[PDB]
Amino acid sequence: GSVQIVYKPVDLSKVTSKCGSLGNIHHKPGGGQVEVKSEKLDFKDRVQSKIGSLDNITHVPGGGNKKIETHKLTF
Amino acid sequence: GSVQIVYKPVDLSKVTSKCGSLGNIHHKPGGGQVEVKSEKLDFKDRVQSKIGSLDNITHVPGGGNKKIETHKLTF
Amino acid sequence: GSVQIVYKPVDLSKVTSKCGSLGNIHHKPGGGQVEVKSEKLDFKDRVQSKIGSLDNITHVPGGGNKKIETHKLTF
Amino acid sequence: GSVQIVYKPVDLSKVTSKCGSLGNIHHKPGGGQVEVKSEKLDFKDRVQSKIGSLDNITHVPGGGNKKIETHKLTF
Amino acid sequence: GSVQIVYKPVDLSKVTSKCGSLGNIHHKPGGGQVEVKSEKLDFKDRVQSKIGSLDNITHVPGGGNKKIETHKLTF
Amino acid sequence: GSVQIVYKPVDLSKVTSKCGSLGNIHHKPGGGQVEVKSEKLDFKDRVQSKIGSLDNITHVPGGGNKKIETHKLTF
Repeated sequence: GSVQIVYKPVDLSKVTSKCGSLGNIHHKPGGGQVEVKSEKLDFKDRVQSKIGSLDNITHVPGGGNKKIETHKLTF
Repeated sequence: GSVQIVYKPVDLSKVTSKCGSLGNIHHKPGGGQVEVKSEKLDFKDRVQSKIGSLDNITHVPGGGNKKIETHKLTF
Repeated sequence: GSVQIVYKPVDLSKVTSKCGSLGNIHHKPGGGQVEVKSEKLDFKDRVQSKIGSLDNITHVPGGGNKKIETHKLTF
Repeated sequence: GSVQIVYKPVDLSKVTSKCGSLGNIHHKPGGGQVEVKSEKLDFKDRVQSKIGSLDNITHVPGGGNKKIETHKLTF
Repeated sequence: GSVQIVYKPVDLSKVTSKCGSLGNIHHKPGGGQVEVKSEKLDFKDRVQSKIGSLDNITHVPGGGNKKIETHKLTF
Repeated sequence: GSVQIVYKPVDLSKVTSKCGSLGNIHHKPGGGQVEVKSEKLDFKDRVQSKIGSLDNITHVPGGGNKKIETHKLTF
């Protein structure tokens, strides 16, 4: 007689990452008065300083997608 | 006789990551007054300093997706 | 006799990354008054200073997409 | 009258860390026979593998020293 | 009359770190026969492999020394 | 009257780091026979591989020294 094989796998899937700041509404963001007075100060090592900022920061080392498939037909 | 194999797996899946700040409403965010007076301070060491900031921060080392499939037909 | 093999795998899948700041609304962002007075200060190591900023920042070392497929037929 | 202050603190201290592998004797370390046969293994995930090694490993995130002194004479 | 001050503090101290592999003796380190037969194996993620090594490894993120002093005379 | 101040602080201290591989003896290090037979292997991501090594390795992100002093005489 005979052998018939019909290998028709289908992928319609979605793999999605949405990482960070998305679709947010910032409406009339204002600010208070900020005042800094400094004297005789001394520093021996690294300084980071942030004064009176209005900001939005987003950092994304992640959010990566990996997709693997194998399709083997062996007679 | 005969052999007939029909092989039709269908993938309709969604794999989704939504990581960070999504769809928030920030309405009229303001600030009260911030005042800082400093003298004779001495620092022997690292300094990070934040004064009177209004901010949003999002950090995402995660939120990754991994999808794996195998489709083996051996006769 | 006979053998008939039909091999017709279909991939219509989507692999997508959306990393950073997307589709946000910033409406009438303002600022309060910021004033900084400094004297007799001293430097022994790196200083980063940020004063009175209005900004958005996005940094994305991630968000990469990797897709692998194998399609083996062996009689 | 008169005031005489003599201020002579003497520090002879030792602060010592000895961290890891120190002063060991390894004499004629050999090995028995190691043989590994593998087939059809499949890995979906990270692999670390170690076969038939003879080794010494030392890892030291610690072993640090901190010494602080203050010598105040206020009249 | 008079005031006499003689501020003569002395530091002869030792602050020492000895981190890692120190003063060890390895005498005639040999090895056994190592044999690896691998076939049809498959890997989908990062692989680290070490076969038949004779080695000594030392890793030291630590072993640091920090020394601080202050010497204040105030009349 | 009179005031006499003598201010003669002495530091002869030692701050020392000895980090890594120091003063070890390796006498007649040899090796056994190492044999690897590999066939039909498949890898989809980064591979680090070390086979049959005789070596010594040292890595030192640490071992730093930090020394601070302050010497204040205020009348």
